[PDB]
Amino acid sequence: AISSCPAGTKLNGLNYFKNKADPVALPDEEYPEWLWRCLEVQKKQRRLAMKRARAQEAKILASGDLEALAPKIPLQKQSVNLPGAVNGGVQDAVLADEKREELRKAMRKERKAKIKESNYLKAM
Amino acid sequence: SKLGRTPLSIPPGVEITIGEPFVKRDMTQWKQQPKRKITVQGPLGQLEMDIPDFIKIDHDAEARRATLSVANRDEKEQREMWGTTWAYLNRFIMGVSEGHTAVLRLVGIGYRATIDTRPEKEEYPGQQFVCLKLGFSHPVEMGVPKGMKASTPQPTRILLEGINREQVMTFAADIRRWRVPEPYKGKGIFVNGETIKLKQK
Amino acid sequence: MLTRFITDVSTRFNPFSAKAKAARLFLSFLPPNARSNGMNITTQLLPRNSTETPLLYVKFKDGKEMNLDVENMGIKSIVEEVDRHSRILQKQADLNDG
Amino acid sequence: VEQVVKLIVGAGQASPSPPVGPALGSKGIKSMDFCKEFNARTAHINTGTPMPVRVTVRPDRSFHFDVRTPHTSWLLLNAAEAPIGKGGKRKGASNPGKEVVGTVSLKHVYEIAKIKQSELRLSGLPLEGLCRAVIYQARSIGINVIP
Amino acid sequence: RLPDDYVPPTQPPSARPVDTRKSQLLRTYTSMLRSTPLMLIFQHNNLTAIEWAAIRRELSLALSNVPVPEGAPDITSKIHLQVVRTRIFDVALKTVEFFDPSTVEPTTATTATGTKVPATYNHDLSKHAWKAVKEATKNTEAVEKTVYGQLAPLLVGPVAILTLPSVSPAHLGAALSVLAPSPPAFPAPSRKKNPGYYDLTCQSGLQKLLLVGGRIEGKAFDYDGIKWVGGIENGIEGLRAQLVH
Amino acid sequence: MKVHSAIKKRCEHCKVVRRKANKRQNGYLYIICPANPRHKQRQGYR
RNA sequence: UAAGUCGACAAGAAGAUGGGCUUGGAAGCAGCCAUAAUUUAAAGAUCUCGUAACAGAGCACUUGUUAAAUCUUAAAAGCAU
Ligand SMILES: [Mg+2]
Ligand SMILES: [Zn+2]
Repeated sequence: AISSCPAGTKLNGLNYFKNKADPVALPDEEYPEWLWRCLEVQKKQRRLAMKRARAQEAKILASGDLEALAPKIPLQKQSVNLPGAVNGGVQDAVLADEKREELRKAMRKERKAKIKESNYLKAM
Repeated sequence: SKLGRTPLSIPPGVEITIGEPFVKRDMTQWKQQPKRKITVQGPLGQLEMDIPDFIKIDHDAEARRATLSVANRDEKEQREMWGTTWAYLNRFIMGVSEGHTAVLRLVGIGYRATIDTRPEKEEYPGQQFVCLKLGFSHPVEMGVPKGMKASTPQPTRILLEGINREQVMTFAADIRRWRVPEPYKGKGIFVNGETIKLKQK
Repeated sequence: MLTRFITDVSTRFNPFSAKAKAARLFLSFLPPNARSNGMNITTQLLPRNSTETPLLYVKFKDGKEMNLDVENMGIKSIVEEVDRHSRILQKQADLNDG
Repeated sequence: VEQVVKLIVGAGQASPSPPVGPALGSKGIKSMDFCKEFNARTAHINTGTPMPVRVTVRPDRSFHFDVRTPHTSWLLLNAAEAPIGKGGKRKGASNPGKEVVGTVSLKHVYEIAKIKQSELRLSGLPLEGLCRAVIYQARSIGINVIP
Repeated sequence: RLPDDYVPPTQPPSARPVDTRKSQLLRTYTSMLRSTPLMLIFQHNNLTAIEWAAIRRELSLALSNVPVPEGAPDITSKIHLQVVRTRIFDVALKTVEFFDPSTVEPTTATTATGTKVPATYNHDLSKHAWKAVKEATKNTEAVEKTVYGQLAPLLVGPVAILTLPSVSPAHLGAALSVLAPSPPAFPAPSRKKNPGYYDLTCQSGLQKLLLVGGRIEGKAFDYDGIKWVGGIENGIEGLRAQLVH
Repeated sequence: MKVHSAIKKRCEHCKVVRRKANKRQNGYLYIICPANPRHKQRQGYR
């Protein structure tokens, strides 16, 4: 019951074939599970912030130790060996093979900013 | 230099003869620098040159190779001539065995070229004179330097051949100097696949 | 390297043989559309147990067929000979064209 | 070289016409041959539906074309119940950052990805990442997603 | 304030810059040589984008028809035909073999607070690892005896590596027949059932790929040897036959 | 040719060279460009 | 910077997708709005050309070959042009 369209919702304008009818909304449970997780990528007034925002962040921060204010280097600049071990097993193989793809997206994002930056410095 | 370190592969038939340091007395100068006369003989002919003395040649007659080296890489004078002396020897070896060639293409309506003999202007017995009709009111005729063979497979195509690249490419530049390629119709004399970007209209 | 004048190439070598390294590089220099243009290519891979002398076959559009050893001459030397014969054909075409 | 042309045509509307005539009639290939040939390829699509085509012209004017599924932008707009703009065609948002033309649920997107997977050249990509590429275009046309 | 001697915990002293893709990519292959028991070596010859997608398309379609009766995880997507960097990948084998983390001694490390904490630098990108592979590679004839030396002649020019999370001969038959079919041992898919295989783009891409060699559990394997591995139906059945005796 | 006091490269093919320098004169700094002949520049007078 | 720096050369530089709007036409590239994604060895809803509009040639970027054992790149300062 997490979807807005109940079982039977007629999908308007999705059947380009002539000898066919528009698709019909199938049950919610029958739908795959990844569909319910692919939506993770979607992302005076200033005075009220300093009076409240500036004070609350400093409280949760607890600037007494240097571990909370640590650099926190992004994954695209680290050097610690990934979770790879010899003859670790299938459970470790897939897990090791998942981080190699995680670092992939990290480097992929670095190129966008650089490629977008180089193009900006040439079209002043 | 990264070209001087590269050994010079001497193909079969070529013979390199390295002379010894000498100094030709010049009354106008107080101290001449020693040089080395290098003779490169082979099937097509024989070329010569005088290299500075600071350049050392390790003539390896066993494996048919000769590597060049200077006495000091920190000197600008020795670094420059190191690569230049290598480039000239390369042309000599590959020029006395295979030979150097140059092709000239004559574009333009009414442009022709024929090889004839002009005994009245022969700089030496049997000199070939390339006759060029390039639209001028007078006939253009140039004598090939001693050591070059000029031919025209077609009226609009000249073929120069010689063992010295500097002499071959320099004579082709004298011919092209009569009609330089124009950007409006491509008319001119193109040397070795030279091209010109035409205009819109 | 000029591959336009090359009709077909037939190379036979062993993968684990250190002398066949130059042969592998030669296969990569060929452009992608070499097959669409009509150039036929055949590659024979030898077993690892027994290693036979690597063979490199080259043929131009003028009937010339070249055969060179992959051991003595390195990749820098094989590219040389293929360019020499392929260059004279480029000039030969211009002389007889137009 | 073998040039390629891009043109959008109707389902069964194959005849000398701006989308067809000047698209390939100037190159040299037989136009009428393509019209009568496109009808056989498209004989089960509703009359008037847009149909992208990638026609390839080999040397000697021997043409061959591979039919392609309808545009995704046309499917989203046609599936988002957007208001038909000028000329009888649904239009997207002029300012996707502010304006909103429609809202499509995640379940609707799942069906839009399957129809697009019918293409062979696009059948290898997983369907898990294919639904995110279409959601990536909704932000460019001003269509929000509701779970 | 962070002191000068303080070093991030997730960024120990590396032998070379870590931001560059050279060392960042080396760390990837290092873990791939340990996480992937079965690895096949290929050679791509100027394959176009459309051709690459077509080649990887038949794999996803072919590898999806393999059964999973033993209940193992759905190993049907982690198999990728990834193109690697021959130069950097050549050093990966050196490190995994000529470097042992146990040969490193712990040293005091200063945190953000300044307290001395003992730490050990065992990352493959460390200065100790860089010194081990070099001194180990100094000897030439001795390296030819190891598994690395047996695979060094293959890491020449462009090379593509296929990664399989586990040693499953069933998946090998579905991949070895789409990438390097060798009938009758591994016949190619039929035309009446897999028309996508015999396409204008796919057919022109498979001819550019060549199975130069393969690596299994850190052991060199020849082309003819991979047929013996893939020839086996399943690994568990091979062990049961030896038990009947 | 445009004679300036501040010669600058106007594209990727422009090259800075010092020509006409011999035993009698010091020469001038040129901006030679094979692509566009409008990028030709010189620094100094005779 | 031998984990091949620098330079050159060879190939690649994708797909959803002619983004939406505008316009006689706007397909990366007149202009306006947006520019979380996806898949890759890598690939900006696009940096310079090109087209009436497509097509097409380059760049960012990616792999390979050649090859340096005091030899990469940039800045500042000193004296010169
Ligand atoms: Mg637009
Ligand atoms: Zn310029």
